[PDB]
Amino acid sequence: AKQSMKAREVKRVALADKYFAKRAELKAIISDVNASDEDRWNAVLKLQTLPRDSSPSRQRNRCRQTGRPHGFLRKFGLSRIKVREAAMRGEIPGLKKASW
Amino acid sequence: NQRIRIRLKAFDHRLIDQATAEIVETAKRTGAQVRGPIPLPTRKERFTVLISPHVNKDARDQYEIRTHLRLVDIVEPTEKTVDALMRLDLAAGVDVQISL
Amino acid sequence: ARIAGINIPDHKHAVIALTSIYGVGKTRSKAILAAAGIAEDVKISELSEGQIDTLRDEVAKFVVEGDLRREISMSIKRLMDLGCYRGLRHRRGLPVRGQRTKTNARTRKGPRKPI
Amino acid sequence: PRRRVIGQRKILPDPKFGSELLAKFVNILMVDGKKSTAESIVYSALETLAQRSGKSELEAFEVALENVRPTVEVKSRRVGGSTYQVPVEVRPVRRNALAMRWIVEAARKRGDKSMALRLANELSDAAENKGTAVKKREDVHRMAEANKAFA
Amino acid sequence: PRSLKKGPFIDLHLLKKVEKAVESGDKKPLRTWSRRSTIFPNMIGLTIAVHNGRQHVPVFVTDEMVGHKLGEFAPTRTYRGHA
Amino acid sequence: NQYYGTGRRKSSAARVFIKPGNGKIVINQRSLEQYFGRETARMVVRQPLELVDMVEKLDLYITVKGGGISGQAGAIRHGITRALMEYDESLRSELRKAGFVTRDARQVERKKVGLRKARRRPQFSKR
Amino acid sequence: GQKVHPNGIRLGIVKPWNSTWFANTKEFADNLDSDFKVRQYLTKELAKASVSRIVIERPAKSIRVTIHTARPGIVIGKKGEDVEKLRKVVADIAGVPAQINIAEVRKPELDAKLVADSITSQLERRVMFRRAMKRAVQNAMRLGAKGIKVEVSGRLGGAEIARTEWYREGRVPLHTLRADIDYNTSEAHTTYGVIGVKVWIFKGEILGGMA
Amino acid sequence: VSMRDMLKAGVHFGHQTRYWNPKMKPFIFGARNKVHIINLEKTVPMFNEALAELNKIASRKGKILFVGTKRAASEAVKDAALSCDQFFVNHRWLGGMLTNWKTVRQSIKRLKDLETQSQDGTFDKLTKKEALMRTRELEKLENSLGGIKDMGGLPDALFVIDADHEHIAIKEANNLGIPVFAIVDTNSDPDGVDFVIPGNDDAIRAVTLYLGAVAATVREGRSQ
RNA sequence: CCGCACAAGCGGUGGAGCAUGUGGUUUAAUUCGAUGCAACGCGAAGAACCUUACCUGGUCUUGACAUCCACGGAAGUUUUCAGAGAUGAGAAUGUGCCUUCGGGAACCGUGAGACAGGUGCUGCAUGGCUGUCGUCAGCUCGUGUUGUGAAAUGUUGGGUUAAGUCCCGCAACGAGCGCAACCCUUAUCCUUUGUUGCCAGCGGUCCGGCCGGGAACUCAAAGGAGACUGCCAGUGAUAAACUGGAGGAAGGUGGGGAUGACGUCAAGUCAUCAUGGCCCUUACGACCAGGGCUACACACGUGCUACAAUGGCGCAUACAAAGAGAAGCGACCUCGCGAGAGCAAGCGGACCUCAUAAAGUGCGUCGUAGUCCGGAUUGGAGUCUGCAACUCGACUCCAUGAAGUCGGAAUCGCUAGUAAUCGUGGAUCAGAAUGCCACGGUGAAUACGUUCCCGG
Ligand SMILES: [Mg+2]
Ligand SMILES: [Mg+2]
Ligand SMILES: [Mg+2]
Ligand SMILES: [Mg+2]
Ligand SMILES: [Mg+2]
Ligand SMILES: [Mg+2]
Ligand SMILES: [Mg+2]
Ligand SMILES: [Mg+2]
Ligand SMILES: [Mg+2]
Ligand SMILES: [Mg+2]
Ligand SMILES: [Mg+2]
Ligand SMILES: [Mg+2]
Ligand SMILES: [Mg+2]
Ligand SMILES: [Mg+2]
Ligand SMILES: [Mg+2]
Ligand SMILES: [Mg+2]
Ligand SMILES: [Mg+2]
Ligand SMILES: [Mg+2]
Ligand SMILES: [Mg+2]
Ligand SMILES: [Mg+2]
Ligand SMILES: [Mg+2]
Ligand SMILES: [Mg+2]
Ligand SMILES: [Mg+2]
Ligand SMILES: [Mg+2]
Ligand SMILES: [Mg+2]
Ligand SMILES: [Mg+2]
Ligand SMILES: [Mg+2]
Ligand SMILES: [Mg+2]
Ligand SMILES: [Mg+2]
Ligand SMILES: [Mg+2]
Ligand SMILES: [Mg+2]
Ligand SMILES: [Mg+2]
Ligand SMILES: [Mg+2]
Ligand SMILES: [Mg+2]
Ligand SMILES: [Mg+2]
Ligand SMILES: [Mg+2]
Ligand SMILES: [Mg+2]
Ligand SMILES: [Mg+2]
Ligand SMILES: [Mg+2]
Ligand SMILES: [Mg+2]
Ligand SMILES: [Mg+2]
Ligand SMILES: [Mg+2]
Ligand SMILES: [Mg+2]
Ligand SMILES: [Mg+2]
Ligand SMILES: [Mg+2]
Ligand SMILES: [Mg+2]
Ligand SMILES: [Mg+2]
Ligand SMILES: [Mg+2]
Ligand SMILES: [Mg+2]
Ligand SMILES: [Mg+2]
Ligand SMILES: [Mg+2]
Ligand SMILES: [Zn+2]
Repeated sequence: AKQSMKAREVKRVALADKYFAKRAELKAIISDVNASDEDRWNAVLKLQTLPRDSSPSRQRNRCRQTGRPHGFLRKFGLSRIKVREAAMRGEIPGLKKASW
Repeated sequence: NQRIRIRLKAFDHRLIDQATAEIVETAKRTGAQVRGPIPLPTRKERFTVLISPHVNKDARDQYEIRTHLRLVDIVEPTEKTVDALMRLDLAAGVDVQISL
Repeated sequence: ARIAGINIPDHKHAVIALTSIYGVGKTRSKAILAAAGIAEDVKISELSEGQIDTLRDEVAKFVVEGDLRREISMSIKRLMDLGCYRGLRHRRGLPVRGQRTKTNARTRKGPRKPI
Repeated sequence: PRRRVIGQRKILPDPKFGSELLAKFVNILMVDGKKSTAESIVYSALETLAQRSGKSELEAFEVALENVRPTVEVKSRRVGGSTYQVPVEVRPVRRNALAMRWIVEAARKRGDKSMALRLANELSDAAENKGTAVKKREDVHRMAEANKAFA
Repeated sequence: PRSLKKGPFIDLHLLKKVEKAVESGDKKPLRTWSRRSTIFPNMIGLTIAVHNGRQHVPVFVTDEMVGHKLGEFAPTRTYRGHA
Repeated sequence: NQYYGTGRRKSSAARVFIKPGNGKIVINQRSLEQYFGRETARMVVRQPLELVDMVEKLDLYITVKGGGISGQAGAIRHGITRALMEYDESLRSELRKAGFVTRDARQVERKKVGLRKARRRPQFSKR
Repeated sequence: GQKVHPNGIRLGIVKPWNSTWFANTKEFADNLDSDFKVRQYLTKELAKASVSRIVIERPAKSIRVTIHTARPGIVIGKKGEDVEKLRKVVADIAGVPAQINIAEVRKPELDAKLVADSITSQLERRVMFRRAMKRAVQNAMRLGAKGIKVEVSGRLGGAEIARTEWYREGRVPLHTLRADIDYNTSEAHTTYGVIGVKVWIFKGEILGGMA
Repeated sequence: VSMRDMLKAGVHFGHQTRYWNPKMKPFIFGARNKVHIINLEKTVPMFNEALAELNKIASRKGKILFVGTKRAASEAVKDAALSCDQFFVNHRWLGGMLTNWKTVRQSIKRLKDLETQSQDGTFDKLTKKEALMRTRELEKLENSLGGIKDMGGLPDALFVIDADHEHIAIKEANNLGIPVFAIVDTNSDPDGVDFVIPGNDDAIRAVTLYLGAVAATVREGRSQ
């Protein structure tokens, strides 16, 4: 992927770290079963002012070696292509062709 | 109390077997009685990825990681045995959890 | 008998016969019978007029038949003249809940028309 | 089957009457792998024929079988590059198979608001040689007799 | 449908724009991109230019439109028919 | 005085313990009519004792795990066969000739890539 | 058609892994990235040190890198300086205490990675490919390889139409899993693009499997 | 061998007058019952001359190849070589065995490797099916090359039974200059045999008499 | 002469509704690619934003990402205003490191260039990777021989095999790559170890393997044993082999996988990556908001649900396997008709959770009807995830109750635990499966044959 895409990914994964606690407590206030309506309303209005990139659901798992956004595997952090070419080289511990 | 329970995980059974063998050997030469390694069910984590970089999907391969478990219970540990264990560095491929 | 209007329930089991009436479904029918105290499997025949009258009075709780049809027509018209997107798709006779129209939209577009 | 001819797979005898014939029958009207669903229809439609249609259910099965069995069947085979409807003889076991396969197809069109009722009705009617099932056998025979010119 | 617990959603900038408008009664179209905001009762009688992605459609707000999203009254796709 | 046999069918394991007695059968702490709703399963379970003509001379304590009721009935039949031939040891020819020591190894075939099911293939799109 | 990667299909049969550590899902992708970066840096450093392979064994509190190389004096250096230097920087990227071990491929003419890089280094000095292939093959066969297969793929000699040319001596049974097939792939970025080089070397069948 | 010794064995017997070769006229006594009769008077000096050359070759460490592929006579040809410690071909002759010595040497090496491997071990390491398959391959090689496993190099002399049947062998020998000693029936072409013995070859008893005399003469040469 | 190629069978597709992909058309854009078999539930193992490459508009110019230098400041941290946001303007703090007191480091800002950047073109410049013929049985070579020689022989012939498998024959003898075997898994047994798994014999049981205990059995997972035409009979050329039989859990490569020869298609991919060349560089690079990839007269492919009594509905009650889980799976309990909510145990897991399998069986009902079949579509009202469900999510509840009464020509899959049918799980993933990948339950019919079609 383009270098700018990887830069976007690292920026998003860093911005979602310096806002995790504030976002957590704001979301706690909003979805509180018993809370003041005005306090819940202000939590809702404050949750928007944070950078939109600070929400963990805007990150996209990209392959670490290339940045491929499709075919990613969490167990390895690599797309289906790099997983295979590392596996065949014996680079992934324990991985091995399967038959049964 | 006086009871140790160690669990060994590996990706190769030919390594975990010798790990267990030497651990019970050490625990035995101090006179502690141990349950010989209990083979717990091995986990087979299966992945299936597309060999073709583009267009083909029917063509794909299947990899597998088999993690092997062993359990060793030491029922009456002499306090020399507890430290005599930690003087055992197992092969890099093995993971040890020691509960008491 | 005319429990909810001109339409008449069949002589079959009461729960099914009540469903035949517009605005009444199998759930509503079970609720109507429970309030009346009538069982679900008794037929409309073998049922006394007082019983059928309490059936009518329980049916009167819900909006059924014409008073409901008019209500659903008005709900549709509200959207249609409100100018909202869903009203637009109502007026063009296309799926209004986001289904695809590249294909499989026949129950709203109707039969296929060649070129 | 081009090099070695395996032939039909062997089947276990019917559990209730220890008869392969009836076992093949339940296998031939079983739908979607529903063995018990089919044999619960079979055994009822045979019990009903036991008490009223005849004296014995298992023997009534045969008296309906040979009452619908065909003998000469046109198996269209081009001998030398011409469409020839050559008539050939059916083997005994394939004869029983064709017979039961036709009787189940007859019971399917019966209706009668049940499945046991249909099977009983048509198995009887065929045992008397007056069933929707026997007509297909005599039509096989009609088509065999028409095409005698190719022997 | 947004949860009743959460309550109706509205973009903060649009809320403040609408307050500042309904205060002085500018009655001037509000150039907004917030198609995802709900129409609140205090927006009745305003004209809001909602972005359709190429331009700003002037939606004049009535009370029937309360409880609806701004984006619902602005069409995004253009279909004049195949023929 | 207790004879044991293990029987496996279609991923079902059945431990069978046979002893001289009334002829009662108990499968997983339940009678034969309670455990198997079908009748074909019942006659499968009873086939060996029928064949060897020892139906009232043995009490059967059976437990079975895995598979389905039809598969379990086959596993119980294989276990009973083994326990019988471990009891008398001359019944082996009679049981084998009846095919009860077959231990049929048919098992479910795995699904394969590019196939909807093993030996099943997507439609060819007319060409 | 296409062949299975001959090293990958023998993993755990006769070939061992290049990485030997256990990790759960939380640390697995991290460890893979760290191994990747370690290998990348070590290749970029010892390109001229004729490294053959890099195996990586991670104890719970540390990392250990073994470097199978052909000229150990170059990489160990004068008084073990550069190697020690290496340790520092790999301990920097693995973010964990490190340790470097050096192993010598006594016969560089029988290790597929070194043969491949030799051929590509010659192809980048404009040695004609047929000479490189033939002399690699016979140098391997001299030293007791049961069989060797070399294959150069690409615009050979700069020709506009690319073509693959291979050459095999002796016996290279690829379908036998019992066999000890050492296979590695290299590539030369010549003035006209990439030329691929694959090389299989058969050292005889292994009995007793891994042992 | 004396003329009486041959005649009782039937050495004079031959093929039918219908089936003879032109160059054999000098060696043919005549015909009886449409059967060619071989003249023992011609045969006895030529057989003695062949024995004298074979004894001389044997005395100087001569390796002798007894050759015969007759189904019935194959065991006798093998036995004669075994008695005098020599090499033989009793199974069907392989084309270019002498000319393609290298390929035959590779086959001999493969036979030696398989037998050595079975004695050494590793059959247990091989799968039981593989070990049985290796034994079958060893047996097939042992039947085909058992006689010449220990020949080491190209032989110094050849003894051939029914030279017409084994014509490829004699063509090879002449191409190599290796001398040919052969029992030549009337139907054979005698050009390829440098020391030609005209006599029956079909009868096992006649072949045994020639083989026994040659084996004893070779043994006398070894004893010196 | 072989192959689900046909025949013999069983079930489909083609008709209906919907899901999905493609063409076409439309559009500001509907991003790019894949196109007879061998593209069309394909790249994509998961487009609301992000992804995102596309369009509209707003913005930047050594730059979002790298090194180099110079200048100025620790870095970081808290809040205000303007703006859709990008950004712009501001307000609230430091002193850790050696300090040869010079300064350098971590970082941030700024200026100038060398450069960065490109999912820009070419897969007819390429590497790598893949499809396909085809898991078809072939493709070759050394030496010998034959021929004036191109070449041939081996590799053909007789048989026989799944097989260039094997034997005999034969100027061929051998070998290499294939074939088979070595690998995984499945079926039987034995040895070893017994918890979190097991409960036969026992003691009590709150009747729960629960608790003393037991190591037998199931099971777990490591090491072994076993099948080889080995044994017998017949056929066959005293051959290979074939047919049958015994024994045996297994019988004739037992079942299934992995494994894809030399090559073919200038096949696919420059958009994973890498890469020769060309091209852009205050723009074809970069940032942001909103829209689009989801359009809709239509055509095609692949699927799902059906059209029903072998069934629908209600009630009661059985029997699985394989998996996943730490920002995770989340019990019990309470609240809610329900999706769910609250509270909160346990579990990095043979322990805890996901998680009750469903077809099945028993009882009752329905009575062949556009129905108590079917569930499309639409209305009203909700729950959850998420900054955010208008375009454009899933799900629940109430109501609505289309087409459909088994589908023309034509065409597809399948030879056994297979087809058919029934559920369960996983990857991707905040959420979003009728796809894909896997798992078990129930469980067939038929194969006379090799004339024809199809490919070798
Ligand atoms: Mg790049
Ligand atoms: Mg996402
Ligand atoms: Mg687990
Ligand atoms: Mg409803
Ligand atoms: Mg949708
Ligand atoms: Mg709604
Ligand atoms: Mg299945
Ligand atoms: Mg057909
Ligand atoms: Mg259509
Ligand atoms: Mg259709
Ligand atoms: Mg288009
Ligand atoms: Mg497209
Ligand atoms: Mg597909
Ligand atoms: Mg612009
Ligand atoms: Mg503002
Ligand atoms: Mg400075
Ligand atoms: Mg600057
Ligand atoms: Mg550049
Ligand atoms: Mg190409
Ligand atoms: Mg193209
Ligand atoms: Mg094959
Ligand atoms: Mg052939
Ligand atoms: Mg050929
Ligand atoms: Mg040739
Ligand atoms: Mg042949
Ligand atoms: Mg071969
Ligand atoms: Mg030949
Ligand atoms: Mg007790
Ligand atoms: Mg034990
Ligand atoms: Mg084992
Ligand atoms: Mg075998
Ligand atoms: Mg014979
Ligand atoms: Mg038998
Ligand atoms: Mg047999
Ligand atoms: Mg096998
Ligand atoms: Mg193979
Ligand atoms: Mg492949
Ligand atoms: Mg092309
Ligand atoms: Mg392109
Ligand atoms: Mg641009
Ligand atoms: Mg955007
Ligand atoms: Mg799309
Ligand atoms: Mg219904
Ligand atoms: Mg999951
Ligand atoms: Mg409740
Ligand atoms: Mg679940
Ligand atoms: Mg039921
Ligand atoms: Mg109609
Ligand atoms: Mg399914
Ligand atoms: Mg998800
Ligand atoms: Mg043809
Ligand atoms: Zn002769």
